[PDB]
Amino acid sequence: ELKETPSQTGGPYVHIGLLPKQANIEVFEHNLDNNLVQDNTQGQRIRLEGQVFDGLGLPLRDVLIEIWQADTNGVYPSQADTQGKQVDPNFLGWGRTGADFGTGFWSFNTIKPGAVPGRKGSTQAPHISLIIFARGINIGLHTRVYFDDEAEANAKDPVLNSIEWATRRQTLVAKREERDGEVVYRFDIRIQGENETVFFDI
Amino acid sequence: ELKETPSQTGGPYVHIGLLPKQANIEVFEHNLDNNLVQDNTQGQRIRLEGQVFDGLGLPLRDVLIEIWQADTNGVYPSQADTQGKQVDPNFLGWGRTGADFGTGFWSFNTIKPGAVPGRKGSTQAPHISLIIFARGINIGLHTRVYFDDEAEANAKDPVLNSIEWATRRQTLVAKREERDGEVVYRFDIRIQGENETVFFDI
Amino acid sequence: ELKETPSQTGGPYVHIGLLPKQANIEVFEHNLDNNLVQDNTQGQRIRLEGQVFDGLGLPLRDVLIEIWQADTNGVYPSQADTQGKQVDPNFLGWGRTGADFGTGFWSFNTIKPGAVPGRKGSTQAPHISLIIFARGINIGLHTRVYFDDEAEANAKDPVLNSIEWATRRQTLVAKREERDGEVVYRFDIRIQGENETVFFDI
Amino acid sequence: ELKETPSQTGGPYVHIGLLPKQANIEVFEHNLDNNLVQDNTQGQRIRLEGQVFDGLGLPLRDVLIEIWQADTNGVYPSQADTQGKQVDPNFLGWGRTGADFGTGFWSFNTIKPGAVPGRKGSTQAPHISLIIFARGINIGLHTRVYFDDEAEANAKDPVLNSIEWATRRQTLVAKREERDGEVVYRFDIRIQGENETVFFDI
Amino acid sequence: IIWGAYAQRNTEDHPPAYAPGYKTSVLRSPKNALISIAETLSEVTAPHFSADKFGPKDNDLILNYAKDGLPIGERVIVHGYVRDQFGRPVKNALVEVWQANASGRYRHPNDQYIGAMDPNFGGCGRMLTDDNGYYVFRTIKPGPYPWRNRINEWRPAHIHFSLIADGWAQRLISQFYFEGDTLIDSCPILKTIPSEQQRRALIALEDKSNFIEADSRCYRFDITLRGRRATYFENDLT
Amino acid sequence: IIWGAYAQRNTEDHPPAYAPGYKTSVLRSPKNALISIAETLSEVTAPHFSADKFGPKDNDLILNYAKDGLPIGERVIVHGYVRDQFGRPVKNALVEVWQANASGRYRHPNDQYIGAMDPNFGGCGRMLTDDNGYYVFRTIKPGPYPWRNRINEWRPAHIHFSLIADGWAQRLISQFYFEGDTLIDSCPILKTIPSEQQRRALIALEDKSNFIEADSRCYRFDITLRGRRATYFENDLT
Amino acid sequence: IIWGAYAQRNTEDHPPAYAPGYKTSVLRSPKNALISIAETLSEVTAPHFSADKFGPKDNDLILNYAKDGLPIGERVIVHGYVRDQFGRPVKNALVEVWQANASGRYRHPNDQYIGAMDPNFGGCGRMLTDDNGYYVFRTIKPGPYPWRNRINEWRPAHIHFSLIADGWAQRLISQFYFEGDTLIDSCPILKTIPSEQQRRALIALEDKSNFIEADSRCYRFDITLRGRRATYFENDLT
Amino acid sequence: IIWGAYAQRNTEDHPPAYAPGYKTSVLRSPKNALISIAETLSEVTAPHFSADKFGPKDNDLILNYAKDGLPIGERVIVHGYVRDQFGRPVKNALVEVWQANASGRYRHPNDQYIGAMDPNFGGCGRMLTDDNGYYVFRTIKPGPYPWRNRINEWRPAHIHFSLIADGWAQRLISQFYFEGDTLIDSCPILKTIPSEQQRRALIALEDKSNFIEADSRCYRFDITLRGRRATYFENDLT
Amino acid sequence: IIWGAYAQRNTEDHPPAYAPGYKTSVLRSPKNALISIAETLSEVTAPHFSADKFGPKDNDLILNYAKDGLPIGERVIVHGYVRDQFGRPVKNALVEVWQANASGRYRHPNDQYIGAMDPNFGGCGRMLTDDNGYYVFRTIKPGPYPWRNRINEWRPAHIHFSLIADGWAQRLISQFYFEGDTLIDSCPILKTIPSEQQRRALIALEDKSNFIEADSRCYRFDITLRGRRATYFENDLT
Ligand SMILES: [C-]#N
Ligand SMILES: [C-]#N
Ligand SMILES: [C-]#N
Ligand SMILES: [C-]#N
Ligand SMILES: [C-]#N
Ligand SMILES: [C-]#N
Ligand SMILES: [C-]#N
Ligand SMILES: [C-]#N
Ligand SMILES: [C-]#N
Ligand SMILES: [C-]#N
Ligand SMILES: [C-]#N
Ligand SMILES: [C-]#N
Ligand SMILES: [C-]#N
Ligand SMILES: [Fe+3]
Ligand SMILES: [Fe+3]
Ligand SMILES: [Fe+3]
Ligand SMILES: [Fe+3]
Repeated sequence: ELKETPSQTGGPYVHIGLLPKQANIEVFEHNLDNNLVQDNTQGQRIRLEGQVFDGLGLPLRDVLIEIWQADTNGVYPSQADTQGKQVDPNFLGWGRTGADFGTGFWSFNTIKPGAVPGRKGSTQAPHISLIIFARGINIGLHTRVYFDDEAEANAKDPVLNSIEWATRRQTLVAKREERDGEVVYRFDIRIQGENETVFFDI
Repeated sequence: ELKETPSQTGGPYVHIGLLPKQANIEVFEHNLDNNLVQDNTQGQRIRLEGQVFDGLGLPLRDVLIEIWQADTNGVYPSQADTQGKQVDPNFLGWGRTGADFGTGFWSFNTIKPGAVPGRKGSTQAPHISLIIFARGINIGLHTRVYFDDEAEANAKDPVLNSIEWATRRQTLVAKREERDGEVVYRFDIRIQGENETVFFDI
Repeated sequence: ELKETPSQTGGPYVHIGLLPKQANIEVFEHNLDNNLVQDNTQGQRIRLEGQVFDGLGLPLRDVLIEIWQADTNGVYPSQADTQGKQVDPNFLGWGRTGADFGTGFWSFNTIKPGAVPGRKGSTQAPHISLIIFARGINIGLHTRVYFDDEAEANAKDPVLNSIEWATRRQTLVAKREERDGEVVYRFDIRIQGENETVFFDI
Repeated sequence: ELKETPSQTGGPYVHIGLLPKQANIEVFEHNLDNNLVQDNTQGQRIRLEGQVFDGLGLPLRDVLIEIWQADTNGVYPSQADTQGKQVDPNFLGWGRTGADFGTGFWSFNTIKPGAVPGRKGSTQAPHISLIIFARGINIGLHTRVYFDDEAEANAKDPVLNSIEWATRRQTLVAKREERDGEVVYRFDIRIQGENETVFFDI
Repeated sequence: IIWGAYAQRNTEDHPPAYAPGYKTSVLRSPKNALISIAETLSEVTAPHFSADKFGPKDNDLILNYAKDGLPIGERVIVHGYVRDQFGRPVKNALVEVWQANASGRYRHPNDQYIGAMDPNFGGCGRMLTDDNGYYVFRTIKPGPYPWRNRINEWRPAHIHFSLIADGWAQRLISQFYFEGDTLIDSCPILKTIPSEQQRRALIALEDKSNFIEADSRCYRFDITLRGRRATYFENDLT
Repeated sequence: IIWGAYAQRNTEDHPPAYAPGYKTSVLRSPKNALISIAETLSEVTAPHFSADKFGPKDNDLILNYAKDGLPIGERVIVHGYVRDQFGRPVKNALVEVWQANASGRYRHPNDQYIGAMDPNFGGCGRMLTDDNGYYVFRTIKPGPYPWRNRINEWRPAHIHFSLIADGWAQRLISQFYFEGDTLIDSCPILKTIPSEQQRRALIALEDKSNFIEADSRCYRFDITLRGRRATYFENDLT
Repeated sequence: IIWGAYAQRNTEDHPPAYAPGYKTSVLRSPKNALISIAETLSEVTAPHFSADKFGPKDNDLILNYAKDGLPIGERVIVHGYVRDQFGRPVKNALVEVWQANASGRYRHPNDQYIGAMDPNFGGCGRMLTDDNGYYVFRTIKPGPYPWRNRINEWRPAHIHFSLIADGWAQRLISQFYFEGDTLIDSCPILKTIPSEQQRRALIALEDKSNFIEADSRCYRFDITLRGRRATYFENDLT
Repeated sequence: IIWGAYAQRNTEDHPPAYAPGYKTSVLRSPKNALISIAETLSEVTAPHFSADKFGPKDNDLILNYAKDGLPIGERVIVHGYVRDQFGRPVKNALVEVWQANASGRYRHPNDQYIGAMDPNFGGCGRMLTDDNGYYVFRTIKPGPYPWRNRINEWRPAHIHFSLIADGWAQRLISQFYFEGDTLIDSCPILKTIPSEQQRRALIALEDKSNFIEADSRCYRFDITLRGRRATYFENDLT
Repeated sequence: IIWGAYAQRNTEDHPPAYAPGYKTSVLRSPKNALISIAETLSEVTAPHFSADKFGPKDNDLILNYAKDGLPIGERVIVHGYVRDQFGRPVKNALVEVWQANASGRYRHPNDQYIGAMDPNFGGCGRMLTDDNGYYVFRTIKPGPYPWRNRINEWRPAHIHFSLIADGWAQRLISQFYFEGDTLIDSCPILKTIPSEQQRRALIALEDKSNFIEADSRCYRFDITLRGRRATYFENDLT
């Protein structure tokens, strides 16, 4: 048996390779981005935004974020999904974005995911898997984003209930807002200190 | 090539060897102290005072402090100074003092230093290099003292701007005061915790 | 990665295994020989003959020779040929022969090969790849046979021009002759000494 | 005691570093060359020319040559010269040149050197020390150039007489010629084969 | 074959989150331990990227950004295999790479190193592994990068890489170095990795037999990802 | 897969052309160095031999020449695999072998050794490797051969072999010996090979589990040929 | 010679700031990493101390405090050289030393150890290195000091020393011990130093040939400070 | 001091003239042995080059040819000492160096390697050693050079150097390589040198303490030339 | 610098006075132990010999006694350095040497060995060390000397030497031998020396690089004398 290749930080210039556009590099015709909603994508459009703060309470202006989620019916656009259901044919389920060099804000245009089956016939509350990479971070940090308007589902969520420190569970719940006619979930990540965001080893 | 002799704490009784007087030991005729201002020393006299706090917010009553600074025209009384200018002949530019065993306050009677040339034709804001030794401190801690009445110079200072966490820069700025007709700069050092003072590896 | 099996001389009795007939051994029904021209083989018939001389100028009477060449249109009867052209279906392109035990002369009955594509869109002059094995020779020696009636093509040949010692290039050109109505190219090989034949590491 | 740094070939592109001009590289204001005769240089001007041939009898078109000689009175422009005599103040005594990329000819414009003292009160015949570097040559080859119009001096020369194979001595004697009113000594060097030039280990 | 969950990540084969020797990690590392969870469909699934979206020069860093001419530097080919810890090949995995140029200069706005920019070099490429888990790209060997950890810190020459494969749990980003580089033994980032055998797992090996004469050198570099266990009894994943 | 050229032959893994210890090589070795060339279609192609031309006993040296009875000597089977340096099997390669008889006598007009001729033994065979690069023939173990290099020179027992495969560049002729033969350590021909590991690459190993009871012994011998590199960028072969 | 900046301090050759084994360091160590800066005139300069200010007995701890008689204890001379990392001698550097007496008692108000005070011993001295970087002082060998880290902690015999030389960046304070002292292997303070070779760099060696008969023993102890690099191209220090 | 002759060159510490592994040496090597001679004034003397002739950027390969900008590549400083075999420094010796650029491309008409030319890099420099035999120049680290010995031959990265010192007998031209370069172990030219210790005498060592932060790396490389013996009895040189 | 006394002679680095293996020492060795004393001016002072008194051939044993021709034997040069135990050179020290001739015959009335006398060889020389403590003389290599300790005793080839330097306490007389001489391992006189390292301190080393072609060989031999300690406190010498 072989050992997993060891992780290393994404580095300060991580944008060159994963978000060329943000680094003013036009080399690829098709660029991967933070927009998971296509023309015929099903579900309610939502905007996921926030910031990432270090131990001093300062936003990281060089962090890279990616998300992985199921479609509106809780089916993953992945061959590994064994639900036997047909997935939204116009949904990649993944996206990537970088914090703004000036303000530090990041965001994704996506769809609110449907409930996904849990282990042993349970049901997971709607959630988006999120990972962050950046200078100073030796291994990508895994976390989940739940929605505050799904209070009843969250209370019965297996993963949230596997966190024995009930106080920390709230750090995984994004807050709903409505700029105009658009739904926006605010999710700030705190890597260190008080209200430190929960990170998982998946 | 040889390796630098490894550092060790100054120890709890560091006064015996570096400030005999404070330990009631009269062995030297000429004792080194915290008074850098001589009769014919040029520049505006100033008093630098403060305290050193540990991680609990308690002052160290056994800490030893030394400072190194340029004269009023920004020239160092050192053969290593390559400015080609003549230095104040009545200025050592260095001093040593210990915190008070009871209160914890320390102080120096010196002169406000003039601006010193930076690297690549830049200009450093007026500053005093300071180092602290004490029980519990394995290697002398280096820091700098800037003055709050030099706001414009500080904003353009190379070293201060090399600190990416803008919030920490203020920890290096002493506050001006005026007991009677004397100018006093208050500079407290916090080794650990919130508002932790910035320390350099020079 | 593995290393190539090391070479060894073909030995003095190399005929037993590669030319049984010449050693008076009838064991195989179908014997490989020096006649590459079949009934329906296309191209002008030619006879290639010569001798192999050692360092003393004496012919080797125990040498074994093999040739590899393209058909009349410069296509190799090999699956490795990527020209996309159809090859002469009645041409093996290979042959084997031994020097005569008494005189030392060797010969092949074949066809004059057509030009073969070179590297980077170039064109190689018509040639026959030849290799010799024998007692005293630790590794088969590779060489090429060009024709003197192809002066213009030879001058532009990539391989011939890759020999910086212009004087040695002539050692690879066979001389045309005509016994009666047959074309014969005389090609003598000199392993050592003056006019030493050029040998390649292919 | 330390060992001499091991030698390595000068390489095929040796001109870049030792004769930039010949490689079309203008980087130095003052370039070292093959002209040892200055305006006020004493002695009879002479031209030294020739070619360098490899084992095939072909001229090396990438060889580099340097010479070292005494002035017209047999004194070396070197602090190591212990003759106690004053040397020609307008003579470097050294020069460098490269064979022509096309023809292979090399040449120097210099002065015919005067006799130099030998070991144990002897007298050396007039000579020029010469060394050659080039691709394929692992260590610079040392040789000497004597003049055929100095037959009487050459016969008594210590170095020439230290060559027990009398036949090889002639390989070190250049032949005098006269284009118009100029004296030219032809000196061809044969690295390998018949009439192979004598090389010294100095 | 009915697949279960990915084998547990071995935390001892990876650098810790907090590594004082690597300064910027002091404020960007959680003080709380990671919460380990049992996997669900979310962790065992991942996106699929169609080959149709990839340009013909996406894996050729020597030419995908060349404008007036070729990039200045050492032409090198890098190839290898991507397998899971159980030796199974990882098919159609997205491999993205990026690096500095021959001067050790990154084509990034925040890079002010005096090393010279190369107008003909971009520094990024990508590709999908084939059915055997094989991958291959071409580039210019990057020069070491001077940075500010301790004032005179230098990263050995390195190429950044990222993989998105079959399971989200396999998501990995790392860096590989070149055999022989002396800076490897003094780099604080490479030293965050606990064991010596793991550090060597990040070194690309010179592959001399695969050099292309008068053209390019070649380095071999294999990648190992986490693997799934098969299930033969209860299947609680769902 | 688009193939490029065969990897460069490693001259250090082969005997030099000039080897004074092997006398006859003194006059049959070029004084000039070999001129290395970049490969073309001529070097990467080779002939194909159809199996239809091979007789049923071509790989059976015990019976392909037997007239009145069986050859006298040690019945042995020799088998193994032919691969290229990259481990790929070499399919349908022509393998020809020849040897002396049990007395160390070759059935060749120029052989006058007093060792006795065997009227039922020829000494030559041939065969094509299968799809796995496997080959197998049967023969009589050859006896050592006394020869005139130094007056009392003796070749250890050996079987000559030749291969013609996919590329002309792979053309190879050599000899293999039998494990344990003491003459191996004193043979001038085997000593022309520079390294000890390469010399051992010519020794057939006893394969006891594949002996056929009350019949024949068996030796295992694998052969490695030069291999082609695959091309993923410019293809200048043409 | 135009001097540049001092070579970077090698943090791995020094104890870390946070060392739990040394209790008082837990609250007196920054949680933030040190910010490394490029040197300026401030860091490369330092004060000069004239020899005129030094008394004749400043480097003689046996007599500079003697009142009614001589101190009780082992008469020992300590000498050595102060060099920079590049082997250059450090001239006219201020070397200050202090220590406990033969009982292991410090003449300090905060010391209540039952070890007996010596009315004829002060415990402090100072001196300037000569042009060869040589220094020499005389003292009484200090006795081990019992202290409260863990309840039964004992510092091996030691002498504290401090140096102010040519550059502020060289400012250093440390301690040296005596060869053979068994307490050396169990001291938490000495163990804050990462490597064994560096720990031994703090041990004064017995120098038997320099003992003064019927008078004093002698220990040799050399000190290495950071050194400046010379500049041959751009000089950005200013 | 009255000087005699230079010590005899030790032929075993140098490559032989004839080295078949290095092809071009086969026709450019004398078949006759070198004739050793006793030295005279001709062999113990050499020319003197005044510093007045050297431009200010002659030892700076990064800037002496820069036109529109800086050369692309790894900024490195190389320095060291030139001594004679007896350890005496070699003063005012002419040191000339040349090399290929970061692509492994030489600015020479006969170089057609596809490696890219750098319009801002020339590849040659020179300098005189000081009174301590010290030398220092700046350049771009050269890339390996593919060449035709065997078809896929590659020179490790290297810088050519030449010295003209006090005696003609010391005339020397060689090449030095960089620590860690893997091509060093397979180069036919470096292998012409008989001993391993001598091969390592041509490797420039990484000198980390002399790196210039955010600017250049540094390599240390010392050179040893033949030395003269002093005479105390008969002086037959003249 | 104010000098004190010479360091104590280390009796363990010298042969004892009583050594039964060396017969004549049995009656010429004190039975009482030596009385050690503290040095005074008498022990730290010594005479000075002006160079004006030395003839030009005093250090040339090959010519200082030659009458009709040259001595018969091996022409050898011997040179080296005289230092004190602290490495300081010993300047203007008087070095006197004497020896037997090439036959192993001493030009002394009490020598009746059948070895042949050389009318052109005297066997004695002298010289003063220069400012670097360097010395050099020329001679004929002495042949071994048969003597009567045990009946068949043989002294290895040896040269006797004596030194008078700066202090009377340094007065020393000894013998040195030549590297490789087999008699060295069986000589009773050399065995009176306790340690092997000290025995080797008496062996002159072949110095091949300093051989003078077609003339003389050369041996290197350094001598170490006792050294003075410097005083920094009380100076009781007076
Ligand atoms: C690198 N970032
Ligand atoms: C870069 N890391
Ligand atoms: C100790 N203080
Ligand atoms: C004490 N320290
Ligand atoms: C065997 N021939
Ligand atoms: C047989 N050879
Ligand atoms: C390189 N020549
Ligand atoms: C390049 N030699
Ligand atoms: C990257 N540094
Ligand atoms: C076969 N001999
Ligand atoms: C100190 N203790
Ligand atoms: C250079 N080759
Ligand atoms: C002497 N004997
Ligand atoms: Fe990076
Ligand atoms: Fe203490
Ligand atoms: Fe045979
Ligand atoms: Fe080169």
